[PDB]
Amino acid sequence: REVLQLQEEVKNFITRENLEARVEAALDSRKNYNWAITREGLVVR
Amino acid sequence: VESFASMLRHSPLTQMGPAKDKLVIGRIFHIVENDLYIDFGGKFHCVCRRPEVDGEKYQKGTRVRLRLLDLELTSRFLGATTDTTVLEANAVLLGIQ
Amino acid sequence: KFSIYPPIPGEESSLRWAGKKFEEIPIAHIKASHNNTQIQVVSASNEPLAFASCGTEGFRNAKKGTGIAAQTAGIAAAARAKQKGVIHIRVVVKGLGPGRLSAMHGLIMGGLEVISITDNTPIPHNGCRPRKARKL
Amino acid sequence: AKHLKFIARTVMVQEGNVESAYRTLNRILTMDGLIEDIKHRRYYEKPCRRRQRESYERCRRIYNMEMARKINFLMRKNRADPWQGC
Amino acid sequence: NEDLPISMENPYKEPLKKCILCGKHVDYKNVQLLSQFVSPFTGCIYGRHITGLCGKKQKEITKAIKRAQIMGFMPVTYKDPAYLKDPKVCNIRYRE
Amino acid sequence: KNVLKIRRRKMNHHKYRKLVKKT
Amino acid sequence: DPPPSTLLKDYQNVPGIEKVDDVVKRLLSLEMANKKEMLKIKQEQFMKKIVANPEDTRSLEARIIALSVKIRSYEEHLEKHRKDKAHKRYLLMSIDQRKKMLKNLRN
Amino acid sequence: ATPSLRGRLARFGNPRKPVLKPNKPLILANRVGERRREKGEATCITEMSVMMACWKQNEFRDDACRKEIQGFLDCAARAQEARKMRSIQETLGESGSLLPNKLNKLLQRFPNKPYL
Amino acid sequence: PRYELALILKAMQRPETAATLKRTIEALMDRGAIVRDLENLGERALPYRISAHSQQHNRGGYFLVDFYAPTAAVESMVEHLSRDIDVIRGNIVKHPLTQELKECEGIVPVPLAEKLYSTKKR
RNA sequence: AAAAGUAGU
RNA sequence: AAAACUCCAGUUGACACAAAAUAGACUACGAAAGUGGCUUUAACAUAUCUGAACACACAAUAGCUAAGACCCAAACUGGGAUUAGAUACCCCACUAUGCUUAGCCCUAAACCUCAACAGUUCAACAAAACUGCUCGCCAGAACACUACGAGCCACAGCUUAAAACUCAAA
Ligand SMILES: [Mg+2]
Ligand SMILES: [Mg+2]
Ligand SMILES: [Mg+2]
Ligand SMILES: [Mg+2]
Ligand SMILES: [Mg+2]
Ligand SMILES: [Mg+2]
Ligand SMILES: [Mg+2]
Ligand SMILES: [Mg+2]
Ligand SMILES: [Mg+2]
Ligand SMILES: [Mg+2]
Ligand SMILES: [Zn+2]
Repeated sequence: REVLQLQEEVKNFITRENLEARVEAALDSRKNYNWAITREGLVVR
Repeated sequence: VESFASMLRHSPLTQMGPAKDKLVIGRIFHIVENDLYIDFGGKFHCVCRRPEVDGEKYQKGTRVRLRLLDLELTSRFLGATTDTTVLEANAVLLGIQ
Repeated sequence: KFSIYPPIPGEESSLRWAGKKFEEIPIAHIKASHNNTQIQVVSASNEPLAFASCGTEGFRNAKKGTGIAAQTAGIAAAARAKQKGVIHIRVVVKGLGPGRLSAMHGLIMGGLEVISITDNTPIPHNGCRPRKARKL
Repeated sequence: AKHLKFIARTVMVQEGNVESAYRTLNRILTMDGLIEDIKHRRYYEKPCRRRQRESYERCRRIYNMEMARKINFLMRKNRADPWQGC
Repeated sequence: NEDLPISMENPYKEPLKKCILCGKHVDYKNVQLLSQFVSPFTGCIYGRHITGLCGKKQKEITKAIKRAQIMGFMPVTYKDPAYLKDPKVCNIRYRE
Repeated sequence: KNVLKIRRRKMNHHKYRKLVKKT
Repeated sequence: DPPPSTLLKDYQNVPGIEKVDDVVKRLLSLEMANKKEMLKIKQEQFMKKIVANPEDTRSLEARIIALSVKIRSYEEHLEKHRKDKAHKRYLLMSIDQRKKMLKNLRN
Repeated sequence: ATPSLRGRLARFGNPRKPVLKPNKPLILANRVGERRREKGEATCITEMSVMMACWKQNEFRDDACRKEIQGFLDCAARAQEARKMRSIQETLGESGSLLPNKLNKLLQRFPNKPYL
Repeated sequence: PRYELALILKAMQRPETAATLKRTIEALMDRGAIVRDLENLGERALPYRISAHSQQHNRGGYFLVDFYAPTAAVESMVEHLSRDIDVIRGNIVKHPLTQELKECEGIVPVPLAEKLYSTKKR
């Protein structure tokens, strides 16, 4: 199950071909790993 | 003659269980000027304050509502080989009857 | 109302002091030793306005290390800066010692209003190593 | 040195009440222990004598937090004589 | 016969206190979580008695706070003044 | 305790190093 | 000194990975692993060719093979790192821990 | 919270270097320590300043700032007054905490006994 | 194994910071690396005035290159990041999502130690 | 801050 | 207080082979010595136990030799107070040295003064008492961490280690 859940992720590995798009794809896009927590164990963004 | 182990099973102290924040009614059995001595049953007494709401309603025998926090009031300290009971209970008063 | 954390140089705020922002009110630098107190009053674009130390105002030995020796280092630290108009002061205090509060009483008894107080006491995160310890 | 300049160790004086704005500024350094740590780095405290000091500080903290448990556990039993005659 | 108490495995004990970050995952990029455990005046890490973390998760906080200072993700000498109104989970006395 | 069995052996070794220096 | 193009010990009983992508058989490979995963197949390569009861790893004859693999892990460590006196203990204790499991094998 | 003390002191069973090296045995005594106080305060320093701040400007003549130098006496009157009463209000009753001597008489009522 | 490349660049104008966002990735598959993903964390303000090769910086764009690579490629990338003129500080951390968590069941209240001293008269 | 000595059971 | 420093001090920038606040109220790792800035790589012997004054491997700080680095600290030394004197405490400056490389020297209150492995619940002080088994070591004090032999890259060294004379105690 690692391998069949690895096969579909190989389709999104950055190749030498499919490269110049996904330099521009995420330089347009964004991700933030930023979140706090409260005095209860509940995460607010 | 009823067996001890049976009458312990049918005994309202046993039926209560973990006594945290549990509604208990108790008799007052000694009044001092500010401090109320409520005998709810149990092993010990407990001491409360005389509130400013209905402060004359607390006489000897006045059935009073108690949250009954934690019949212990024992704690082991840093040198001790037993632990220091105070022979009290820290039950907090609520009301009357 | 009245948050304590200073209005950030991340814009923007709602506090003007004599019609000026936070970041252009002049800064006064108590450098407190254990036997001295030099005070320099600096523009927020870093121009010096007044200098009064503790040893400047008379004293020259271990009477420099007292509180009132820094209070007259602060009373003189206003009127040398009050030739330019320094009515609002940010305070940066560096180092411990006696004349830390007692010099900070000189700036206000010289009539300069203090809006902020900062302890830029230089603590290394284990940088150099200091002298060998006393044996008193 | 290379941070932003007036954020850290900054306390703002409310309407001219400097004598508390130095108290609360003393407190925040003293709760975090910078004032306790400034007055030790005046003289190089020997690496032997850190372990002799910071195992007096910890071991004083055990006893101190145990009295100020036991006192709080017995400050309820100081009201009056309930009996006074026997 | 049937009457005497049995030996069972101790009920009425609620399962043990899950700290604040019990199943979560600290990052070095997650500055707004990490900046919550440093002081808004000195930038110093609050201890286990303040933060109320278990000793496992307190050490992942400190191994990621000190990971993030040298990488240019969070500052050393203060809290991020942008990230100042987060839920104050660290219990501290000053100005009551 | 007493360091008196250390001080007696302390001085022996100081006298030995002062003797071995001199000659 | 195995080929770095091979698979790990753990990924041999997947019967589809001899026909996968070149990334996947490089992602599942000895070149993309922590170098202890060379040392996993060494105990498995050698437990074939030497003992008639492989995948055992609890006997007298099995324990010598695992140690004489990890002795070489220190010898190749100590090719570099000559002042690293921690592994020079581990080498020179594992030499002589083999020498008693060898002696316990003659007897 | 009281910090943990299982593996800390070097004992017979603990297979380890000690963490703590206490000189007195770590047993609560049935007596709390008395009250420390009153270092070299030396008040009315800052109001002596302005008083001596008239005096070098002027010839020395006192009624140039008569109004002010009574104020330097006024806190000096008050600083004498406060230290008189403060030494009594720590004796009639200190609220908040107890006194140690109204604490010691309670700690003997529940003495920490380590001798079984 | 699998690494994140916490990489801060210098604030340089999307035609000309995607120029150099390639040349890190080319220096991954020239060291044999298989680049998984790229992300942008944004062009935030630097936590302190980083001065690196050789001039002073206050703005900085934050990226992340998640990749696999062999053992030898990691100490050879930090060379390539060092002589770079357009990066600020790139440090190759292992991906924290290789190590799976322990089930932290919760804290337990530890007692005071017992039998710490003898039961002597004293 | 500065104090050194007091003959033998 | 002197002496020194005015080629000085205070801001604000540029700045490190030095040292690693808080976290550290944690109880971790390693045989010990030791080890708490960050990243990564390599990496933490042995499913019985014991086992070296008969070997192999290591061993804080100090110290040696060769070559660097040099912010700060600092034996030695110099200056200045102090004192009856002050070869010391206090002040200031500076060197060996601390650090890096490469080899030695092989010692500590190297002590948690409590050997390893397995197992149970009273001299006095201290850190409660005691079994089984093994190895090491001890048997009055001082002479003696000494003398002589021997070993050692050590040469004013280390390891091992007595006797005579004395005492009726230590
Ligand atoms: Mg002692
Ligand atoms: Mg053995
Ligand atoms: Mg050595
Ligand atoms: Mg030098
Ligand atoms: Mg120097
Ligand atoms: Mg170093
Ligand atoms: Mg030791
Ligand atoms: Mg010994
Ligand atoms: Mg042994
Ligand atoms: Mg030896
Ligand atoms: Zn937890």
